[PDB]
Amino acid sequence: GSPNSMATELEYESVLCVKPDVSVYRIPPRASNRGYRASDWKLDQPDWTGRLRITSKGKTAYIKLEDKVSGELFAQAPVEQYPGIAVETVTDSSRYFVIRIQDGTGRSAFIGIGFTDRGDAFDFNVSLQDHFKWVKQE
Amino acid sequence: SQITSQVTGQIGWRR
Repeated sequence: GSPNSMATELEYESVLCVKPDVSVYRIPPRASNRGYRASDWKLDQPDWTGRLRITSKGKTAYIKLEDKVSGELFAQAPVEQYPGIAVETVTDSSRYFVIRIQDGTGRSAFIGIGFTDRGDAFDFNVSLQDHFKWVKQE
Repeated sequence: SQITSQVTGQIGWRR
């Protein structure tokens, strides 16, 4: 389907990754001395689960979260730099992340993420490492 | 609650 606003611009996004099972944390904090630390909030207590998509329109990737049954959009997070505010590693274990999503009303929210596998989360990282390796004046 | 699987940091790694 077409986007809610269109003026014949380059409103595309090219698929980079899919993962079969993913869980989220609507976390309380923003900025602790070490980052976010999953150990501080909800690392065993998700609020939603579904399916992962990652897409990219040029230098910008979009983490898009999908329903496990029908593929319907839960949330989306635009990123133009990695590491950044739009995808961060908690403190260090890349079993988890934190991303900045849109709420779809002209506003944003931060959610933590936890995966079904430690390697599926490390591949969520690598899907963005190999997206930012050829930009960022490298 | 269900389990504890704290984010790594004493080695700070990957695979």
